[PDB]
Amino acid sequence: IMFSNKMAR
Amino acid sequence: PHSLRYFFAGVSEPSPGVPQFMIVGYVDGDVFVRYDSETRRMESRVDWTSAIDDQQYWERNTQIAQNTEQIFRLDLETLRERYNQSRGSHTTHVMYGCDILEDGSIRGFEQHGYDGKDFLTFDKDTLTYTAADAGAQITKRKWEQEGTVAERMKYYLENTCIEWLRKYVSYGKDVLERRERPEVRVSGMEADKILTLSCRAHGFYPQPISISWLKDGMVQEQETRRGSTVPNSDGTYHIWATIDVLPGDGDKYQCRVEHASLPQPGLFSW
Amino acid sequence: GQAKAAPKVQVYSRHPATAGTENILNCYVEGFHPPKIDIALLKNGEPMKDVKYNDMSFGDDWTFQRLVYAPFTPTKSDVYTCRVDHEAFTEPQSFRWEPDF
Repeated sequence: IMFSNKMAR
Repeated sequence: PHSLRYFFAGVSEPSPGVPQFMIVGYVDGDVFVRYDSETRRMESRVDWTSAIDDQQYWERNTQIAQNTEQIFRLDLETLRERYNQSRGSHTTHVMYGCDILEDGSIRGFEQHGYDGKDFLTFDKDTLTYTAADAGAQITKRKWEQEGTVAERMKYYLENTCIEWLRKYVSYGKDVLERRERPEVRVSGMEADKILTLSCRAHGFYPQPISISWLKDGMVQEQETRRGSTVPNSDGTYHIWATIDVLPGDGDKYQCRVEHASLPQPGLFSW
Repeated sequence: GQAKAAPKVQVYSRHPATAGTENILNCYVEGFHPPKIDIALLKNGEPMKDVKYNDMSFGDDWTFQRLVYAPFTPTKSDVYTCRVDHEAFTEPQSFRWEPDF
């Protein structure tokens, strides 16, 4: 499963 | 080994055959999911995913994909300005995932790219990001100051990722563990007093393979070259290898193919 | 600014080829950046029929890759090429399938 939501750069 | 990997790419503007945003997921090197930008949904790309039976699995992946699509649009605008770049088709990339090695040990990866270059690399064992340039440092500081970015990723890579990888390897076992033996052809062509022998292996699965040459039954590395492994349309693979030999000596050489489909490495002659 | 990486190309048949025998012709294009690219399969300099373009992927050096393929029935007189145009090439490049029978 994908990681739930990386932060914006 | 086993591996789960997710690859994300964004481009400022589309072009023929190139969507603005894409996600592809791989288990043990084989695609298993992909984002459809038109329907905005994560979709299966291999039939064994029907065994993923958890409720809302697809909806949850689709929600993450749609959120990430919006974030990628923001990142492209942010980084164009941070690097004082002209407008144009810029790119941005993320890859992350996990490995289970032969001894059961694990590895985890999270790497960020911008415009075809390294941007940030995660070290889960020290909970820090390595920045490739001063511009990437600004994001490093933002994320390390938020204070939970590294911790949440390390937990995902060491727990969630590994748990799902073990499930996918079990669901996909009959596809992932199948063995296809290559059809191997050795050929030769002479030019400038040199006979180049080519050994081509067609249609092997799985992907790992090793090709070497024997001269009168002995290993011969002199004047050998090889291509990168490349895919066929059916998910099997292809590779070539060559050796330069004296004209007249072609019968002395054998191609030696090490592959999981061959319990003993196979030998082939022209 | 943006990294420019030229395509690397291989042209190969799905099966070991036999003159007059239906097969599949593959053109695998990899290692390029940015993703914008034009790939064409040609038979004696003319566009081939029934060409399929798989979706693009990319590797951890941030370069992209794509398989392009088509059924074909090679003969000893026909010439098959993969033509690739990309901004990291100074000129469009043609890659010839080696007829290995």
